Amino acid sequence: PIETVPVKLKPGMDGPKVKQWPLTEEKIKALVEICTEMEKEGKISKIGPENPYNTPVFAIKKKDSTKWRKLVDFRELNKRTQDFWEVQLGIPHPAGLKKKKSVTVLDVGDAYFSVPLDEDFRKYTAFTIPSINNETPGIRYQYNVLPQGWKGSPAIFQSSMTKILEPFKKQNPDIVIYQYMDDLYVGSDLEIGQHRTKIEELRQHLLRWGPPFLWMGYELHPDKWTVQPIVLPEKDSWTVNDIQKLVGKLNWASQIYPGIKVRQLSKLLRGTKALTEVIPLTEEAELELAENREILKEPVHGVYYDPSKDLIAEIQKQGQGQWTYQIYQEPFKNLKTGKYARMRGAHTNDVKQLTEAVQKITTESIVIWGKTPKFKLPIQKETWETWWTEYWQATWIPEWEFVNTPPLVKLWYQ
Amino acid sequence: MVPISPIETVPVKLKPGMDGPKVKQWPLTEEKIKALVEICTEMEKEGKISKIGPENPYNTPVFAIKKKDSTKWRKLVDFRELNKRTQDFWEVQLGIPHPAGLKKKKSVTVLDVGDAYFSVPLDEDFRKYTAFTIPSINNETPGIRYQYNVLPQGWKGSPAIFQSSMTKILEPFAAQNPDIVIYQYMDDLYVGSDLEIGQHRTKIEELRQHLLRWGLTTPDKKHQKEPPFLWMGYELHPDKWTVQPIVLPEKDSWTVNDIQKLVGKLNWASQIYPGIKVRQLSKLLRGTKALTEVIPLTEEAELELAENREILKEPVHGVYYDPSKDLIAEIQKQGQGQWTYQIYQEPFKNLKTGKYARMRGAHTNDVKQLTEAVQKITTESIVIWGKTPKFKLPIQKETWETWWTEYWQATWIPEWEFVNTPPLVKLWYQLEKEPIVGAETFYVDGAANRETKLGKAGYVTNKGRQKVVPLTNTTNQKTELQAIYLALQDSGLEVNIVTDSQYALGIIQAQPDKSESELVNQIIEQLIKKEKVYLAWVPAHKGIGGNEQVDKLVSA
Ligand SMILES: Cc1cc(C#N)cc(C)c1Oc1nc(NC2CCN(Cc3ccc(S(N)(=O)=O)cc3)CC2)nc2ccsc12
Ligand SMILES: [Mg+2]
Repeated sequence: PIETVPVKLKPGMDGPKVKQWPLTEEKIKALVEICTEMEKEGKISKIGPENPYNTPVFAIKKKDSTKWRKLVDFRELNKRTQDFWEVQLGIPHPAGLKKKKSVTVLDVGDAYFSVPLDEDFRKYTAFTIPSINNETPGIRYQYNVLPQGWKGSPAIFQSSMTKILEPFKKQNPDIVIYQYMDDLYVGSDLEIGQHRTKIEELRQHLLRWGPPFLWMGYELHPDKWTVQPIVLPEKDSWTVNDIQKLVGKLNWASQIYPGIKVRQLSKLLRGTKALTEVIPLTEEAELELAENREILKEPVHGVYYDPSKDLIAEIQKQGQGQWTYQIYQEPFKNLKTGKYARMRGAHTNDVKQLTEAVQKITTESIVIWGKTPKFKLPIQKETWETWWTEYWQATWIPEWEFVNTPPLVKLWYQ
Repeated sequence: MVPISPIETVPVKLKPGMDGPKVKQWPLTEEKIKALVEICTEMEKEGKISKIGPENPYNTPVFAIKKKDSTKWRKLVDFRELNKRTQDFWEVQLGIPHPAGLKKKKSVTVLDVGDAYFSVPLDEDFRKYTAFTIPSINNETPGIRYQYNVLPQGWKGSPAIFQSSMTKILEPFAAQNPDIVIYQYMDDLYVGSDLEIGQHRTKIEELRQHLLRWGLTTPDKKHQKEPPFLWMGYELHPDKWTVQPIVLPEKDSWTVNDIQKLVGKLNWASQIYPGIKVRQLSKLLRGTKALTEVIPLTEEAELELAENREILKEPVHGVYYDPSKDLIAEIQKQGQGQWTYQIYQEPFKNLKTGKYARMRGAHTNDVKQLTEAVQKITTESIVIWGKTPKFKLPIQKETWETWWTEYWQATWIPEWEFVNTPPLVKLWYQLEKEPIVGAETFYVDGAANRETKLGKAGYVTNKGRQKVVPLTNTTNQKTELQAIYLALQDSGLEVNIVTDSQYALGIIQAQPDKSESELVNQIIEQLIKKEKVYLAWVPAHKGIGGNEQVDKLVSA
């Protein structure tokens, strides 16, 4: 890879000046070793004080391995980097990926280290390995090659990648390959046995056409991903409380669905009755309930993905290891809903579970739409920002905001 | 001539678009001009500046200043304008070590590097921007024009470039001498080790030997200051550390700047003096920017200050860090949103102490504050020691499990153990998850007229109990809480309450144990006295019996 690609920031924007956050001694030591080798290999160089920029760095462990991986938080640089139309006006996101029976995820970010980075842009990739207790100046570096996690790396590399895949694509016309940041998503409809080998067939490809973590494969089955429609209870005896909760849920649902009615059900709640009193359903109320049940079977109307708007993901803690979530662009027009349980590794750690939920939801958004959603997290900012890096295992990072007032609607996805 | 390595030049630029300075040179007295010519002639002999021709169009004014008992004249180049036009730099000196993170060193030497400071050349292409002019006597000849060849004192980039240049030179020596530590800040180089003093005085020699490779002359810091080192506000003693003496001024009249300085000192002191409190004192400076404004001290502020004075009577000291021992943090609740903590490795020998104050807010509770204190100490500990301490918290394991399993947000506290030191953090009420059989059901509502501010609040129950209270100077939101308050007041120890107030649910589901709203506080007090409360929400104006009835009663 000889010639660099001219890269620039967006009009009237300087480079990132983001504070490095504190790192444990074990992550510093890991980063020192990693960056010492990267520096020997020419991927990064020490920089002088005339470079004022900075991007945070930390270290992670990919799912199911023991080796530390350097992770740069390029979120600020990415949003300041010029929008890219690499060689074409855009690679259309493959709507067929989300339908494949199996999708494996490959870390191919190491391929980026073979392409030089435009010498004028390198200064904007500056980062600092901090010292413990400020006892020595942080170690200052910048990138000489396409860095993992930067928006421009896949864009600039997209010519080189399309060629590596041609012989594989030419041979397997029904396999769907989608690239997002450092990751390659490879979906096939054939049984996992040959799927696994077919994945290995593609690794050898990239291995002959060329990695510390290329050996791994994160397996997904989006054909088996389940949605969560709105469900109403089926009961033989309804208490006042039961009916009150039902009317509350249906009133919320009426903002999503036309034609929801609560008149006949409310009619049962006439008087000032004890909450535990059993109320028999009239026939008019049972019919109304039946019509609402039917309405709720059908999908929401006029829900379309607007690629010019952000995707928003909201998450609720339901307790006992269960989490619900909704993805949408305008309120009450969900593009996807879901529910998780039994997040392995933290039956006693809420924050670890939420961090895994965020990663799984982001993975679903990449597959379905090719971009990451902005999260509304049910957690205090200071708690989240203290701990999420301890459980992070993805090579991208979405954006997030914090919910400080308890939503009343947790109950209606319960 | 022993060849010496050149110090690598740092390339420097002006801010994009901006040009160099063009500031007029003031008139000087004949005496000041003679003085400046002598100083500058000497400086030129040493290589620090060079005469330039008239083509250079830039200029920075120079001044002559005089001292007290040193009847000398000193030069001064006012680079204020040039600094505004110079690019930003990486400033590698933002934070300083905290003494509690340091490890003991048998021996410490302090070298002087102010002389090496001038070996650092200034980027050649940038020198033109540093031009200045000595006016001539009687203005009858051209002014003598000079530019800098070295880092000018007072130029924006000199600290960063000097520090960076020294670190790079020192890099090989530190890496090949793992049994010593080197710390720089300003013209001082601090070298510490656990070697015997003779074998340590040799490492020092080798360091001079190394520094001379770049022609850097460096002798011991003149007038070796006896222990402790007065550094960044601390007393670094060989075996202990402290802040420099904290003396709280005595006064009858206290003013805005006094209480600011008082909190300053108290805050600085709270890193080793345990139990310092500053809420009431901090509270008194709520929104005043006239530092001359005097303020009376609330009796709760005098009590707090006098409490501080007592803690300040006897000096306290911290111990340095031993990485082979555990790291432990213990927190105490002090009241009024205030928290205090100690971090130690052995009992009674604090590394450091500190405090935490609750965030501004209408409603809050002790567990949320304790959680925030833990996160603050966690992050401070990762900075200082590179690891999380084990926590000792005044909250029962069972209390925490109830809290986090039932709280609507995700939350987490790292490895900790209960320490039975009152007051203990507890949950003061817990709402029922299901309606209570046999408990009276209260349907509550309130409403207020937005024009007149007249309102009504009340309830109707399944037993036919009813109440509507007329209210003045109120709002819908207040009447909705007042209605819940009445139901709590008038019910037995177990009660079901039905409200349509999304505002009230939002408050109560946040589980406050204390409020700035007296009315919310009154509800909390009632909740504490109940045995069981189930709070149910329903949507307003949907014909839900009981709800509909009481909505009519209160909507006058
Ligand atoms: C060397 C140094 C000096 C100062 C000052 N001002 C500040 C810092 C941050 C320094 O930098 C480091 N200091 C240490 N530890 C300390 C432990 C406590 N003492 C005080 C002392 C000891 C011995 C004598 S004595 N018997 O020689 O008279 C007198 C005074 C100094 C060293 N550890 C590190 C690790 C990396 S940098 C660094
Ligand atoms: Mg009402």
